[PDB]
Amino acid sequence: EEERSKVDDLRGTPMSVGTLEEIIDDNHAIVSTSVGSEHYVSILSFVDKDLLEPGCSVLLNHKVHAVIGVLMDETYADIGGLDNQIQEIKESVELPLTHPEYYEEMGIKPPKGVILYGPPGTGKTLLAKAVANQTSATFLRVVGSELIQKYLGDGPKLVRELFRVAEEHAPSIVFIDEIDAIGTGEREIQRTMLELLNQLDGFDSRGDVKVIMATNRIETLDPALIRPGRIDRKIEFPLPDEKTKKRIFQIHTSRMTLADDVTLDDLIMAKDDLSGADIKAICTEAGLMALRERRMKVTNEDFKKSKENVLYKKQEG
Amino acid sequence: LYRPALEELRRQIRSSTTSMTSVPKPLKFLRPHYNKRFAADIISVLAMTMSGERECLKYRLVGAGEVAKEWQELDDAEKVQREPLLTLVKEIVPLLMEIEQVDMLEKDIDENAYAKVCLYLTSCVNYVPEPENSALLRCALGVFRKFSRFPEALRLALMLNDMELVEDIFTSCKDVVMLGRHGVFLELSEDVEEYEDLTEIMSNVQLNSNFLALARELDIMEPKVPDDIYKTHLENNRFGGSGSQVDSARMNLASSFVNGFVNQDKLLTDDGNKWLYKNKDHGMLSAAASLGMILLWDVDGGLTQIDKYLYSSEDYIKSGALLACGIVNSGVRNECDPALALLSDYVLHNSNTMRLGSIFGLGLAYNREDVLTLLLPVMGDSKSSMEVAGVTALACGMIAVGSCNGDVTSTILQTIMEKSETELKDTYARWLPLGLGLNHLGKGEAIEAILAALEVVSEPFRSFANTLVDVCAYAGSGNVLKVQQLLHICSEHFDSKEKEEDKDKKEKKDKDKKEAPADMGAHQGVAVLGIALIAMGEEIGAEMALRTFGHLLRYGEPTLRRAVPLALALISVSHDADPEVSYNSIFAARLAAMLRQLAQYHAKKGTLTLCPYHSDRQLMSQVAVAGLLTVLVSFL
Repeated sequence: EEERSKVDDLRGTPMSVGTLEEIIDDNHAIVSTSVGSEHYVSILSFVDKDLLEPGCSVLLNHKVHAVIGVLMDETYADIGGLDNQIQEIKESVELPLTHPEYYEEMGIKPPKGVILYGPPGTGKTLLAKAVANQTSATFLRVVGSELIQKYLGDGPKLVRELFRVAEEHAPSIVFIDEIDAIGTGEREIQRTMLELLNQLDGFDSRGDVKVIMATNRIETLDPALIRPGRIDRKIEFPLPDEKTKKRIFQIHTSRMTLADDVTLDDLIMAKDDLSGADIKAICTEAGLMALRERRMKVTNEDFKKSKENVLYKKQEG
Repeated sequence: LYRPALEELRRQIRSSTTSMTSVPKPLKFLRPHYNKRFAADIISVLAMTMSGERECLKYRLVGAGEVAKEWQELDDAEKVQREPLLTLVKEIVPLLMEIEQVDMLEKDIDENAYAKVCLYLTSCVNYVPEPENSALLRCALGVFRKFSRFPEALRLALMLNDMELVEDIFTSCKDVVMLGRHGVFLELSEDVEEYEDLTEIMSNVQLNSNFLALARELDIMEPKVPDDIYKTHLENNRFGGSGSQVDSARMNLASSFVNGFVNQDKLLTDDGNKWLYKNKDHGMLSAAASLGMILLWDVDGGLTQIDKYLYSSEDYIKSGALLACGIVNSGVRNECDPALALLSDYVLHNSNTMRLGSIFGLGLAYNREDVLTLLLPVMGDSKSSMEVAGVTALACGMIAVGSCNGDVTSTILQTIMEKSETELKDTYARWLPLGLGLNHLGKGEAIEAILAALEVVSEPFRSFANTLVDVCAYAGSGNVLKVQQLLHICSEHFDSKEKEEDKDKKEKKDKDKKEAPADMGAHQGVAVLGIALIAMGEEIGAEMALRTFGHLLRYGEPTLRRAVPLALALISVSHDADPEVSYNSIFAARLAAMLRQLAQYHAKKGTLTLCPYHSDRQLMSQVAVAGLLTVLVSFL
């Protein structure tokens, strides 16, 4: 107890938060800060030195900087209209690490994955395509570079943390949805996306985890992101032409209680066009708003009456 | 004049707004008189909750005919409404349930049987206590005896262990004629009691000679032994490789596990000679018993394959050869005399190791008394060798598993008095309670736990025997007092009754495996982390279990690194060899290597599957137990 509560002098008042650069096999690591102060001291307890993955933020002191510790910081067979494309992504990204009798004899291992896109986007159809991996795999989906741009300009180090947790979580499939890097400071997006491309290509890795890139348009990817970004396979999403809307709305009506009195065409094509997002919203507020009337049946005027909220929402402002 | 109308209106408004006891009184005094909407309103929900609170208040308050007439009127009324699950699950707690079910089970077979027996059997083994489950077994014996779907009545024979049920299902399964399959799970479902009682009443009549033909021996495996050679094909790269990376005089023991539990092909079995000679003494027992473990078929071939090792020049070759004779069969019992007759040596001779293999393999073959009278000078001998009383207590225990409310006779009284005779070699106080608890198995209302709490209460050796009787005395019921008592006594200073008493969790709540994972691993008592590590079990091995093996797999002590591959390979029988490559990354001592390869071969309430590992929980000892490590019978 005394030996555990005696190192409090180092972690006491003279304590700071620095950024370690690398660890040397000579048991003295190198740290840094805003001005880049490099101090090497023999390591102490409470550290792992193996899973630490040097190059992150660590704990420093006002002392000689002896390291006292560290501080860390709807299935594939439900939707219709794209069964060939969903068995294409199923058969394509469910090939590695699953069904190995036809994966190791070929000996190809293209560690790149497919790149999805869709004019509707919204993550509903793309997530419905990427849901094939949720069957038998660890849930891991890095949805876009939103956390890259909403945080301080730390660079691709967060991509290195997601890549090290994806390396410690090899039986997974890294899925990326709503890529808004260049479609939406600004000069750092090109270097963190070029380092995302370099580290994504497998600069110091092999066929461990698959990467599926999904966005709103295939033309948003720069020409640099083509040859080292797409080497496995590309897809093509056609317009829903009320058939993907018919199947998605059929799934939405497979659980709720409603007759054929509700007109389909004007509601799946109410404002301009929409597959599942706001019709899923009016199905949610249709079950809740229909539940307000203490009736499970969907009234012909309450469904369109709740639809007036979404129709008026995106048109007023 | 028409006061039932005013009582009906009074119970209508009092039942309409709120009341807890005043609702059914106008109905029990009203004498109800005088499929519709109103009938469903005042009968279905108002008489469902009405009769529910009347049966609850009159069932918990007093313990008349009014509640019987109202409860049978609800029985017929809900037989017209035809909602079995909700109405039945509400009228469970008010035999009344027997006459109710046989009063309802006329036309609906799959609804009341599948639904009522599914959710009421699951909730009956989870929450309902035993004395009502006995009514489930008797009334289910009735409605399932008069109806079809025999195998669920065979499950009623697994829970009842009655010979009239298997006799009636043999004359009823014989009157209505697969054969070999129902013999397979017939013998798998029956325990030690009703297969010898079955072989004695069927030794009496059997009416076709096919019950003594089928349900004696070799016919649970005669449908599976040839098919497994035909429908499956194993490669030689495991014999050459797994038989090639062996060295250091312990991976050769792992190669005795290769030969013993490698199975189609018999190449490594006859790969020259001197393999058994190069091995150690306990590896000569394991290697001598390997040919017995690979020959659970072809008795005539087993005799001509083990006869070469019989009466050989070495003691462990013939003793392990008698162990092989005990493993090859379980209904032949013809190899008894050549080993049973020579047992009388009593000090150090060959009959002590031939007593290990012959009493152990004979216990696997067997509840005959004569063998126990022959084992009386064995338990009274008390040799310095532990495995003598080890396989003796485990042998007579496996003979006595599933007895009628147990027994406190001079067998366990004799091994308790002779257990407390000398207070040396505590391993006796660690394996004798195993056989004791095996004799305690099969009880339904026995007071043997309190009797042991009266006589056995002593220093923590026989008190550890007492908590072992507490382990085997809690096979499972609705007794959550043992769960709060488990959490209360879980913090005991004694670091072994935590291991066994807390290790009982994988057996008590074995069926409802959703509650087995808990916060036991978050403590600092790494022994409790081993308790959860064993508490994973042998199930399908979902992602949560392997998630627990991801943290339990990485440890420095050889007891946890040695204890992880056993459950890691028993619970899982690009995802099979990958954790083994993880073991290759962790290691590259010898214990975790022999246990990680032995886990490679491991990967590739029946007492036969609950006894060998619960007795195997004492591996943290010398290599003497390693001669018994490979001959476990829990492996199908």
